[PDB]
Amino acid sequence: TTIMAVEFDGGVVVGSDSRVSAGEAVVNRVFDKLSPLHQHIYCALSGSAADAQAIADMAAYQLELHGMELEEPPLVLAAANVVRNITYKYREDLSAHLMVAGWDQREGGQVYGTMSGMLIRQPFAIGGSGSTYIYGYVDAAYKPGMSPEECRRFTTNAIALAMKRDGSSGGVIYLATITGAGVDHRVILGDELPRFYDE
Amino acid sequence: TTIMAVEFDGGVVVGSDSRVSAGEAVVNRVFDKLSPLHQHIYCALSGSAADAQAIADMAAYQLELHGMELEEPPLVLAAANVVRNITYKYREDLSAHLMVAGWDQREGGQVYGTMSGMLIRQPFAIGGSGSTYIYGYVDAAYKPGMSPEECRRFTTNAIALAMKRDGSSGGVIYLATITGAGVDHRVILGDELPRFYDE
Amino acid sequence: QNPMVTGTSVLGLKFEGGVVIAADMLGSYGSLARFRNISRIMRVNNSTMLGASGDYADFQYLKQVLGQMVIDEELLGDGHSYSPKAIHSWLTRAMYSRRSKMNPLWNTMVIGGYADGESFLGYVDMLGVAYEAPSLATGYGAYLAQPLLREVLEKQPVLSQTEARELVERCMRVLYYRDARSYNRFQIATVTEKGVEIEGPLSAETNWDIAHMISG
Amino acid sequence: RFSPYAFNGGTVLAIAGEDFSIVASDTRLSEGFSIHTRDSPKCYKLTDKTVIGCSGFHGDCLTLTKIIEARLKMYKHSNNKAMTTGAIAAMLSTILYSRRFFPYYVYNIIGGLDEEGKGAVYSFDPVGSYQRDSFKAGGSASAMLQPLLDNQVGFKNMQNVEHVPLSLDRAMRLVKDVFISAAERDVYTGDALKVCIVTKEGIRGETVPLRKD
Amino acid sequence: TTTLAFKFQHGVIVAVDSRASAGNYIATLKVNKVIEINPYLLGTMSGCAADCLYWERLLAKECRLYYLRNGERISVSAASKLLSNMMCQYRGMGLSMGSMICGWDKKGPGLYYVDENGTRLSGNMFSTGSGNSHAYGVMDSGYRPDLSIEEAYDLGRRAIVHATHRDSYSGGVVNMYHMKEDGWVKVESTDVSDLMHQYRE
Amino acid sequence: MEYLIGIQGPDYVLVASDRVAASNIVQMKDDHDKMFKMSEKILLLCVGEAGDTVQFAEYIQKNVQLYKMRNGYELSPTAAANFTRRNLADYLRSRTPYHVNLLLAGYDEHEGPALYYMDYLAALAKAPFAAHGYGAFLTLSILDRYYTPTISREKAVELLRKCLEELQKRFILNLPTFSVRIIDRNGIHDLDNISFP
Amino acid sequence: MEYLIGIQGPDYVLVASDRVAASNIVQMKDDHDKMFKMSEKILLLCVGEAGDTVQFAEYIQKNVQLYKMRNGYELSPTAAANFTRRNLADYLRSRTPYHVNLLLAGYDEHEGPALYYMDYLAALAKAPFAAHGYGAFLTLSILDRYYTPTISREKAVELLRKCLEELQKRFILNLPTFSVRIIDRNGIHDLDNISFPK
Amino acid sequence: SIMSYNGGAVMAMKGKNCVAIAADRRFGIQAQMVTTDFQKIFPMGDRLYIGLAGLATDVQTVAQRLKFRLNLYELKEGRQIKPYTLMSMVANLLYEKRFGPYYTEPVIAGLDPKTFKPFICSLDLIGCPMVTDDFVVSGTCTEQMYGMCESLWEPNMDPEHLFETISQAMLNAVDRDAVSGMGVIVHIIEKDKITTRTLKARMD
Amino acid sequence: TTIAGLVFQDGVILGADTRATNDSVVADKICEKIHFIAPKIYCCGAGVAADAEMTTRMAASNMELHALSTGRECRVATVTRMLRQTLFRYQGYVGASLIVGGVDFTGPQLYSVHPHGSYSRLPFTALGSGQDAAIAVLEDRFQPNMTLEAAQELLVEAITAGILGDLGSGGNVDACVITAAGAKMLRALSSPTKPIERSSQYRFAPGTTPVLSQTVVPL
Amino acid sequence: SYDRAITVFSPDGHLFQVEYAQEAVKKGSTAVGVRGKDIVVLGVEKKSVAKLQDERTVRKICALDDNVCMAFAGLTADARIVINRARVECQSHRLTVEDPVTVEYITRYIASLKQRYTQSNGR
Repeated sequence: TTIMAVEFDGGVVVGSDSRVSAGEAVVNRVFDKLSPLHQHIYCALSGSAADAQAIADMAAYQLELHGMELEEPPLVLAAANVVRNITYKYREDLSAHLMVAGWDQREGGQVYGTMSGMLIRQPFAIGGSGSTYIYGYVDAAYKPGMSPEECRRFTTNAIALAMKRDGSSGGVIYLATITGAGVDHRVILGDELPRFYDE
Repeated sequence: TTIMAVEFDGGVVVGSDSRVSAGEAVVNRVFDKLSPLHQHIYCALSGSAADAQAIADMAAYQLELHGMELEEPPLVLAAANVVRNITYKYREDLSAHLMVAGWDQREGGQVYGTMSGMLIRQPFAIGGSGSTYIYGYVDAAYKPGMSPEECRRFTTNAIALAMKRDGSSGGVIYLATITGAGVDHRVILGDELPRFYDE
Repeated sequence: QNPMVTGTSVLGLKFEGGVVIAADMLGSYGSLARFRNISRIMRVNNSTMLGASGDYADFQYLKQVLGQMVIDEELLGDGHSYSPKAIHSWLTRAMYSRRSKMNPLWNTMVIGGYADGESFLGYVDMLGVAYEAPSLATGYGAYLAQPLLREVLEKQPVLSQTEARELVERCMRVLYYRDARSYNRFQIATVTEKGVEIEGPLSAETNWDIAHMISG
Repeated sequence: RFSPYAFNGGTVLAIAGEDFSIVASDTRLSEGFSIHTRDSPKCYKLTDKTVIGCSGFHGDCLTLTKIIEARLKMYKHSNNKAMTTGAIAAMLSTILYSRRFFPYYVYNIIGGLDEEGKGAVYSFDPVGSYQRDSFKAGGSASAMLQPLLDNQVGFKNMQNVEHVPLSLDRAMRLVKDVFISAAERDVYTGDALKVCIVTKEGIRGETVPLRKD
Repeated sequence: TTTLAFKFQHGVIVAVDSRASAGNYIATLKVNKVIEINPYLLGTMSGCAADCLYWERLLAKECRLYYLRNGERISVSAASKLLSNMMCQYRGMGLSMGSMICGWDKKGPGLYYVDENGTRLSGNMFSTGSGNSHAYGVMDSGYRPDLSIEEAYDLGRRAIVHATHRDSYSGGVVNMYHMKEDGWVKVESTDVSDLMHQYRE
Repeated sequence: MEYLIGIQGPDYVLVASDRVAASNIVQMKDDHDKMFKMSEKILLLCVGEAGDTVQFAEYIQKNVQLYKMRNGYELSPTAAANFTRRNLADYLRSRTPYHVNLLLAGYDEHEGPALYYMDYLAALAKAPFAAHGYGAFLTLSILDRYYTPTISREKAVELLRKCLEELQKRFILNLPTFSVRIIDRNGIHDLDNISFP
Repeated sequence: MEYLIGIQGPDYVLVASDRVAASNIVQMKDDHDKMFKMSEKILLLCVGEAGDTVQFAEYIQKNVQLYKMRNGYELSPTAAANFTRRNLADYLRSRTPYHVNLLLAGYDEHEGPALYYMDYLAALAKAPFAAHGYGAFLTLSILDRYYTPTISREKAVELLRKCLEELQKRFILNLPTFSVRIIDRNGIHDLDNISFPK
Repeated sequence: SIMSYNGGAVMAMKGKNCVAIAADRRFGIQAQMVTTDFQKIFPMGDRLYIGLAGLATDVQTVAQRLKFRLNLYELKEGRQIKPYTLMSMVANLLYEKRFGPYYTEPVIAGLDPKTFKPFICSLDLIGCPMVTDDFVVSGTCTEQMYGMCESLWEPNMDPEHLFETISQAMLNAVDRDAVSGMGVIVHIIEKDKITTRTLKARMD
Repeated sequence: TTIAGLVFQDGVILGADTRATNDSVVADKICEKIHFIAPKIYCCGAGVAADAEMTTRMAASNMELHALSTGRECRVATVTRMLRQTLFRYQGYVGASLIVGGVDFTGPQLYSVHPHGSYSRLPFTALGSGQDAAIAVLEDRFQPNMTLEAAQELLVEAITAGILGDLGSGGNVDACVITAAGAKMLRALSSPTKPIERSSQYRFAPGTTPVLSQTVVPL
Repeated sequence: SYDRAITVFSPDGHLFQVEYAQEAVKKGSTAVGVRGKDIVVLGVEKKSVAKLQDERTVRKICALDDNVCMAFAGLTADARIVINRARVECQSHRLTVEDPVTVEYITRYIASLKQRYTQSNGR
């Protein structure tokens, strides 16, 4: 369970891992944890897979009903608030944790950590049990003002480093990049994963 | 509790954190965790600080006699079996886990993780609660056969970022570098801690 | 309920015609120090302010409720403002109902305020303990900075902004040493007759020379 | 996890003289072995003749204080009269039982003048029982103050000694010295002493210092 | 804490002590356990002190309600009957109350025992409380169905004396209440300690 | 643990209840009658947790009294236990589960005298004789030896003394005083209370 | 629970006990003898766990007989108590602590009759009367009423039955069969075992 | 808990040239008492006495062990033991059992076997030596016994004020403790004599 | 219980208070804490009271053995090694906590002994319940190699924290100063509690106690 | 649901709805009753059926309890609801109080229902 988000000038980059693990026996090793909140707005699931999927559709609904009323995509801040208001409400019976990121025609690329039901604005956010060991790598490698390709470098390498140590994180990477033009998708295969020091 | 040991040809770099915490409170903000077992043999204390110090004297005791019989300082691997055989017997009573390092006229620099009464050799070894967060960090910047001063900086960089990320660790950096002509001792002030990403 | 974003010590002290409040910018998840940039202090109208400890998540929810309540009086234009008392009174009563419902918001909050030359400072607890003291601390700061404050308050009960903030600079300097969950970044919020003035992030110069004195 | 209440210490003792009632308690408020503040008055005046201290968990004291005053002034405007010292007793007793399944942890001692002008003391308990007595105590030091109460006021365990009705001068000597003795040996009492005395004219309140530790 | 009462041809005598303690520490020596309901109805106290106060005062309201309703001066059996109902509502919620019901009606000086679960028991001779076991022995040695009112008090005094003597939780001073047709009367409030020298020698 | 016992003859139903109500080491009321009357020809005997006996018995008792007023006739013994079982089963899973073990006796112009056994889980059974409590061990085994379908009601009580005396001899708890009643087409007939002077 | 009682008179000590031993819901044997003869002028009773009574009694009983052989004269009641206590307190810290409630009776050549009280906590208390078990709740209040240090032995037997029959009138256990033995200047004598003609 | 299980209490106060020691006579298990004949104060010899409280199990057990080790030291030296020497004897007898602790709270009082000097002390389950020039209190009523002794104590007291003070304490103290009771025995060591007086106390 | 110490240029200082309690009430106000081991060596206890008592005695008993046999000065760190080796045999089950300081031939050595056997070398530390407040003063205002006079005045204000800041500490403060010249002891250096007075006195004449029975045994 | 006032006042103050209710009372069959010395006796006339009806359902003299009985004259419709719910009160009173029912106690609870039905919404 590893999710990642990085902010830059024109937009944000959101990575994810495909391993869905419960216990020591993998349940489903191939899955796409990216759940669209909207065409221009996405979220990153974490924690319990089943409980997180329900909040995604309950958020993608309330956001869609508000979207067509003004005929404009809601602000990224409005997306994090809906995720927070739903999370914090049921947070006692739901252990799911989410990561909200998106782009708008005003503010631009934004990332808001919803973890545990709080709200925070960060240039980069990590979550899950696999991200616990990447706190060291994210500090030295990250520098502001990186291009989307340079961001995907820092994004993929940090996730390719994550899934090695964590037992509950693995599989392939699903990337999403939202800019003024549109949405991009990149899938990094196990052999396509950048390989690090294994000794 | 954050301890770090890195091997290279000319010697070993053994780092440690000065902060020792009892529960949520700090025992002593500056406490030296490096206790020599033998002349050139040193030990990295972790787990329970008390039990680790009692093992240090029982080790050093047995090393005295056995060191006087050969008229030669016992090899690093010899002290590894000493600490382990005492740890494996008391493993239920003694919960402390030690990281053994040292240098000898034959094998050279050797670091042996004794955690849970086992025996292994590694290019670099780390232990404690705060050593977890630096896994991916060191893995990106680690290269075989780095220069000793940069190895001293590599351990200085790692632990420094661990103390900021770990709430249970902190204080000042210790540096133990063993050579053929002696042993180096370094204490880095809190003002001289390597500065990493602040935000 | 869960280990969610636990906070740190919260320090405050009265002075002449104002209140000094200081808190670290570090959020802490479990034993890990995770979020090193967060906003602990909120400005409430001109004369009042709030800062908290414990769960930062549950705070933002109650932090948001205050904002909507302040809007109610601002829309009226009645010519009045919320006093630090009433806010401290509403907060104690609002957090109280959380205990009777067995779902308490887990926090420790401090309210600074300035009313007609009399600066009010107050303290609340999750369980509802509330009082007024010239020096207030939270967590292990109550075991460290609190006796240091009361040592100076005996000789200098009346203080200005000069020595107050300068003493607070020395208060959090100890919080590095004996408080493991503290962090370098901190905020200094001062409430005066001109309203709340919140300075940006600051650091502290410390002396570690005790390390080199061990080998002696 | 979560504890519904924690023992905060504190001590409240109220003695009712012939025509007067004296109520004195410290200002020391603590949590476990940790001290909050040295000024935390327990005694809370309600009406002219009614002042009540509450010894126990301090947060539950404020909620009762507000609910009481909420019923007090509601009684006033509706009933066009103030509540007597004896009337507040049975009122708060019914207030405590409504919460019986979530018991308030406090020791409530009512004091003031009755309809006849005599000093009245009503001691409560967290479950809501009530009784009237000449002298009551509360808190942690309440156990240590009883022999001195059974001596000066009680006159028990002496051989042919005249029983004098207690006086204000003796009370100021008694009530202070028993606290001076209690604050020494008991850790939860000290740092100050406040005294609330109510006569037919009104309240008379003064503060006398105790040992700082 | 000891509460005992017993029914006999001349009415009922209620004998309790004054000491109600919290743990090993004595709360107050002078605590009055016996509670007033009506001129002809007298209540008791056992276990939780507040549960006896509230419910018997609520029953005192119920005793007034029906009396303000049908003015029939409700019977003693119906009293404990109404008390049993209201207690069975919260049964299982943690209410622990021992108590007794004393009164006089057309049937006679009715005596009833009420438990926490709503158990309603009439009878000639009762007892309850912590140290009640010490009361049964001394009270059951000899019996006269028709009691002489004086020696009847002595049988009630000597009971409480040796009862509170063995029990650490029973003590304080003696409380004694006789029952009569029109209304009950309080016999005496007497120290337990000074009653020993009589029986001791 | 109070003790109930009952025996159904061809023309009669013999029931016996211990009169002792005790708490801890003392007997509260030793003569207290546990036998309750549902209707003229139908009684009920209950044993279990103290408050559950008294309280729950009034439910079945008062509600059957309401039936006779509407239709002009009493319930049958079969309808009795039925109405008793469902009400006890509906309240079994409720917030306040009742602990009671009851024997239901009654007479009918066709089914004759009837005896129905019921546990604390409201499991109905039709047996010639049954008992409750720990005393059922020391007693019902004796009845298995000496019982016959043709037994007269006179030898019934004569036989019951053999089972009751074992309670004073081997069985630990006192239970000095016993109540005895019998029901037939002529209605309830009370009998002597067996005591051991 | 089984019940013990004893009374010390000026020239005598009278002891009485229930002979019924029970397990589960039934009473197995009503003739079980609690009263044990330690020596000529000394006699012992006990109550406790079913197996520890007879087990621990013979040890204290026969060890006194070994002393009587060496010096030729039997122990005094006072010496038997402190020798019983210290031996009973030693078994507490072992793996099998004995549950014991006992009454020690004997006739000294000087002090005359003596009665001693001990419990499973091994606490020796010299008292003219004592009780054990659940009956100590329903009985000892009767003794303080009718007892005097000058009481005659025949008044004791009378008042004894008044204390004993209380168990069937109130206490839940039957315990019909009782036993009676007494010690005096002439040593151990026996009296008719108290029964209850129901 | 276990300390308050079997009850008991003891008090000792030191005067000018004399010292007094007192303890309650009540003995019994929890709610039900037994008898007043349990003795909590035992003679240690001339001008030396010891009180005991807590669980009466080890009270009488430690006692017989005290005189045991004492009778050895009595004959081995030509002169009798001092109270300050006995204090460590009781502390060491309790400490060897530290891992299976005895339950008691010993209190020692007496005079210097040389001439006039009084001495008192108090201990606990751990047996920490504590020397006070005023008084020592031990028992389940200890909290109540600090109240009177703080007020009543005087810098210098004759045998008169000695007997008066400590007696008023115990009589007032026990009143609030339901566990302690049933009379108090008072011992006073004078220069040329020693007295024992049984107090008339509340019966409860 | 609050105990603390510091090292100055010419030696060491060990502060302590006199308060002893049983976690509800004060057992003794004047009860001593600092003990005597060797002529130049002192120590103080914390945690469980008596567990420090016998531990220091058995440690000091081995000193006079060691001392008289060697005829040499007593080594500071030797006393520290005795304790923890004795405490580790109990696996930290003993709640005793100690501070060891003194003067040897080399120089001032101040240690601290934790219950589980952990030990540390350091200029200053505090133990007990009120250790927190007492540490705060020693952290900020400490200076390297302080003068004895400034070191004593720092100890005064030091324990003021643990006294005024914690309930489990109080009474008076007995200063302990050790130099190379010999041993020195002080008692009640500071009196933080002024109200030692009382407004009422109870003194009863002989005959006010209703005594029942009496007996007199002359010596 | 159906919520409105049914019975309302008039310019002369009298109740239209209630007077028409007592009119239907007089339109019913004639029933009588008296309070005897040691007994009570009730009676009601029977409209003469011709060789058809069964007298079980036609009987207008009922019994609420062993202590108290009743008779009714008016619309047979509303009579059976009162008889049923009054017998419920008779058993509920014995369920609440061990003492038997009182004629005055049961009577007031009966007429109190008709007062509720008058002032209740939609009734």
